Amino acid sequence: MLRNKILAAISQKIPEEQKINKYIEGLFQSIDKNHLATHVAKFTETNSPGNIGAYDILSSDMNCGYLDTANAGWKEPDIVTNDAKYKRPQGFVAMEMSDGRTVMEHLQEDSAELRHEMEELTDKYDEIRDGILNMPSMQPYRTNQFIKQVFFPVGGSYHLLSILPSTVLNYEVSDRLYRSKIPKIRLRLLSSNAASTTGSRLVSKNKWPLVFQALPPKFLEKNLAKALDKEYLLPDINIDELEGVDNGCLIDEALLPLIIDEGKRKGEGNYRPRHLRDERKEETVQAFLDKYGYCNIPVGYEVHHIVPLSQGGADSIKNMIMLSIEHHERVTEAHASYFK
Amino acid sequence: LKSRPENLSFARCLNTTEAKFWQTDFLKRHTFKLPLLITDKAVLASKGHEMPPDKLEKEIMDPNPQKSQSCTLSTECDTLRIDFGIKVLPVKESMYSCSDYNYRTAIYQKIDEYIAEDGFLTLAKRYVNNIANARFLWRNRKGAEIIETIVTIEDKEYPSFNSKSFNLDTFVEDNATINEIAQQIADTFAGKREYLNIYVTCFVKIGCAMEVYPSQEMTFDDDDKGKKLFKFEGSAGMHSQKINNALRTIDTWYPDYTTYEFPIPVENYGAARSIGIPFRPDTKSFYKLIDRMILKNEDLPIEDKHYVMAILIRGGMFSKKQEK
Amino acid sequence: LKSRPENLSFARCLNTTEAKFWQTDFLKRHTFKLPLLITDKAVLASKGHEMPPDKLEKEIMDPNPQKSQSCTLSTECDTLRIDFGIKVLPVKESMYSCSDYNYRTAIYQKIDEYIAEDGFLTLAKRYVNNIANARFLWRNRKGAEIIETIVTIEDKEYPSFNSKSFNLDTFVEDNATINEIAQQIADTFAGKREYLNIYVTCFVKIGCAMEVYPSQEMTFDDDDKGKKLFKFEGSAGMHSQKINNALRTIDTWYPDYTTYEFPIPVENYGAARSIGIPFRPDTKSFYKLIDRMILKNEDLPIEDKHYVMAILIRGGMFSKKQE
Amino acid sequence: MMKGYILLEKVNIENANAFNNIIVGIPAITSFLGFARALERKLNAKEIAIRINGVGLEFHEYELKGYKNKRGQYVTSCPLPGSIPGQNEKKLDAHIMNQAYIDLNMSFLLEVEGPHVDMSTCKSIKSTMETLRIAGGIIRNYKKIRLIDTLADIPYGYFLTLRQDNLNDAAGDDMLDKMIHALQQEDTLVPIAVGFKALSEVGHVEGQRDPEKDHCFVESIFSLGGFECSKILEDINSCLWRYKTEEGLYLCTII
Repeated sequence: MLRNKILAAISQKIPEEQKINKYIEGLFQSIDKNHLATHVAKFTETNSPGNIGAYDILSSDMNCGYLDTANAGWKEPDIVTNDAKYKRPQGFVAMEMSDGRTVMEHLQEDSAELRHEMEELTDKYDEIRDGILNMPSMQPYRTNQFIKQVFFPVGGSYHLLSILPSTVLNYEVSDRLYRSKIPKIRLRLLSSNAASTTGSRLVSKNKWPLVFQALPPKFLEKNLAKALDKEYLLPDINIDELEGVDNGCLIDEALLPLIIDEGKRKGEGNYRPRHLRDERKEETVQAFLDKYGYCNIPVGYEVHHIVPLSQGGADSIKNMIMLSIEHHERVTEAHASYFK
Repeated sequence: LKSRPENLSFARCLNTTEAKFWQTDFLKRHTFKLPLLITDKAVLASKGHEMPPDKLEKEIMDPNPQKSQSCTLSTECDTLRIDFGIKVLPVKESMYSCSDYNYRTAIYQKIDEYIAEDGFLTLAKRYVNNIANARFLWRNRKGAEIIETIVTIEDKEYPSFNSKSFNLDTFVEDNATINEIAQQIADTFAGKREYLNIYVTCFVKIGCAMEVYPSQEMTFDDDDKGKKLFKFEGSAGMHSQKINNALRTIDTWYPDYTTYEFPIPVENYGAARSIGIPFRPDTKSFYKLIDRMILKNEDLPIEDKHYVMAILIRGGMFSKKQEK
Repeated sequence: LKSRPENLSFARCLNTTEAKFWQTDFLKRHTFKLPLLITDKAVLASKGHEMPPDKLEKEIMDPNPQKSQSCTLSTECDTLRIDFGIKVLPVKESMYSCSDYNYRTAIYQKIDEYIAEDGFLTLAKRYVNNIANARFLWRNRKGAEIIETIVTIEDKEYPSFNSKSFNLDTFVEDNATINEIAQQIADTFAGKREYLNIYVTCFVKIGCAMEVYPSQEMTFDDDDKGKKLFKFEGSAGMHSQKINNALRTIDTWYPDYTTYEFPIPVENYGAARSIGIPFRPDTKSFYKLIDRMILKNEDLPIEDKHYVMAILIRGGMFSKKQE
Repeated sequence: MMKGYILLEKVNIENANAFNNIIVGIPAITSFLGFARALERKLNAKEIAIRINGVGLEFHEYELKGYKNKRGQYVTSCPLPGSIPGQNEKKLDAHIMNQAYIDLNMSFLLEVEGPHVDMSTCKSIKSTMETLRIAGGIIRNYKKIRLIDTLADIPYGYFLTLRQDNLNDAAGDDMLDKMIHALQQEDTLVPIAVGFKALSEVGHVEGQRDPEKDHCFVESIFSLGGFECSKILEDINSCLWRYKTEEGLYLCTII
């Protein structure tokens, strides 16, 4: 019944025998182009020229505290070609016969039942089986601008590292998470044509994988309230580093435009009501004269916060500077005129 | 020198953050602001799309349930507020990868010749002009009553603008604030500084309970094709690449400019996603222009140098054609 | 010009906002207003739907619990107040996306020809007529004693209307306030202005503790089962597109109009769900009409120009299947 | 040659690369270590002559670029692709590759070695810090830079610590089954890429970014991790990620 599947795989106006022969010609022409791999390139970017893979077949350490390829329970190596034109054998390897068995199990075991179809339809089956059983592996020759390259410090020097993905590990993760209860992320964004042009067969079979979710705990997500409350405001100008501050005594009148500009440009659009407003406590004021070396408030001088408390000011030591009895009124009137 | 290096890669010299949307009243725009939220919406429409005659005669009068999202003002505010920021980085230090060495030396020498010749003032003026006329509002600019834009650099507050008076087609090179800001931008592009930080706040008056248009996200899902709007920490906003596209719409030097007469953004081939036809197909593309600038070392008119520097400001992957 | 552009699209030139519901008294309607909230409700009905006889023989007398919502006036307020607004934008500066430049130039030329020919007066008059007769009340129009509607532009408050006297089948052209407002609307549509803002407030008298009918939300299979009403800022209200469907019920130029003799909302294919009969299937469809206006450059009667401009006011996705 | 600690407090990063081979979410620790090494190189180009020993990460806020589904899962977004170099440069619409982006509000604890470490180093690091990207994400703002010694002056947050013991003693025939069983029985651990394998022989290759360095292919390896509060930390040296190179291994470890 394989002849019906072969005829269905061809969509043309030619008769039955020519529709059969096109499949055989395509197979006989495209055996040599295809290869087998586990870490093929062109998965992170379809524009990478050529075919680059690794085909790592090693032992499972099972004692190291990490995960890689030939360390998980993957069983099927990936089949990848260089061009989507030579993709016919990658669909030929996934064909269903009478009962529930793929053509691999009849292929490397030399089952005669499959041999009936491939010896009655045509006579090239032995060479095709020889070509597809022992199959050329990858050597990751050359690199392009699309493969990610990074620098890693090795001792006193640096090493250039070229990163390649893992198709088989991705497929295994996809199915294992499919039959599980882990949160997971689907991540369906790959088109069918892009998956076809990637060149492999696992991505064609599974274009939308299943991905581990690696996120911080649930109470760390940004939401409306966390951005809404935020925190109080402090000036970017430190009193001790300015000229004419007299350790807490403004003298020069040229600082007044700077003070009112710093008050206006920082408190703009940050009004909050008295319910959300900060409280001007007494120990924060007193600690200022304690640190600066004063026992009591100087005569003719008052405490004025550079950032207004009505516009989200902070009740911290770094928020006010003492000013003259007149300049306090001037700053207050200017701020009242600007806001209200 | 024969060709471009196998691995050449720059960065973006004008980084922009994601905008945020706030609503307030115009008379009290300098005091308080309120959050703007995005609501869901369901509609029942008809089959208005074009159909083949059999499908049309079958489904002519069927209902159509659809899902969408919408953002709108309240009944007590009539002003939308947008706050964001820009970071400017030097061009010479913006190159991230160059496999060849002589090509890097030639690039540095040509950039030195350009800064000694002009000094990045023209592109800075054009960028601050695209800032001043509020081109980044996109669909929010239509139907506006008053558009006010202010610019803050470090700790100095520049006088406010008025984007309504500015034309969206010409360019102004005599505004004092424009030249003052463009001087700092050209200095930061030059390399005299090390970075620049600009803070932009825009007020637009559209009326009470009107509609705003935040960025629409690109998503793929099963059994859900509705419109999804960009939420930024709960509030609405705009994508960084949406704002960056509006800023770099300064290219008025493409062929047949005197016919169409509108500026376009700067791409490698001069292609904008509103005409469907590239304005610089083969003979004015960036690749051959930078080939003739570097490999042949042939001098070019100042317009081509402006276009090449504008491409270099945006950044990309200007490597040679890769081989297998 | 051989075909339509592959990315042709339009915006809408009549932006309508959500309505809000208030309740007050008719003798004090200029002094105070009160919010109108939506209340939950649960009912115990009977299995009254049509059933096969086998099920009918076994569960004819079963109860049926159901959930719903209702919005009614209080016992001391008899007047329903509806507030909303419209923003008007120029037609020429509303074409969102288009690939071919020649198509844009042709569209601009045809729009300029229509502006110089008619001046957007007919459609503006019909829109302010649909505003005047209070078609947007929908089910709230039935059984009302006094319905009044005022229109405010900037600060000029125009004299009140009386929508009861206005028939819902004919369009008048001689009202002073209607023509005065339609003049500004036509000027904004043509491009002589750049934007217009109009605010509409409607008072409906129905009686104490009566029922109002806000818009009903649409729910899918995954959502909870039951009737859900539309809430806007806590109070009840109406959808923007529900109001916009009533405003654009101006199409009286379809074929077989004399047989039925009533306007229909301006649709692409002329479909009307009130009577369930399509009215512009093939010949007078918008797709076929605009293919003769632009591609063939064939002049049309003024009725087709009216319908085409009315469609272009609404806007939509007039794309093409990649020719 | 004094050794202290430098805290970069409350750095906001947007559009950081949140994708791996089979991991979506928290970026690889190699990105943060590379950011630290790039900062060290940029400082040493300014004649500061100091080196970084260990990096500690403190997560405060995070957000995934996308939206939560009605059922509860996340669906991610992506920017509209521009002009991909190579074939179809002139095409108006380009192909779409797998990508994910994240938003972080994170603090960094750094251990330094060098002469006269004082506030001048803080001023220099403030001047030179606003020029780099964290895992490909642009830095929007930052609270401050502080010089600290003990664990008392530490803001509230959660540190990422390597926990390979839970992965080791899990039940399962192979490593992936052990990982999924450990994640099944414990709902707090998360999988993070930690380093790189080799699967290749070193040498010189054509087309590299810099054709002078030793080139070798790699593959990201994945392990487990967890979160714990600041006050629960015993010693300040326990949460300090550092490099570890071996014959064919390029990993990062908490030890």
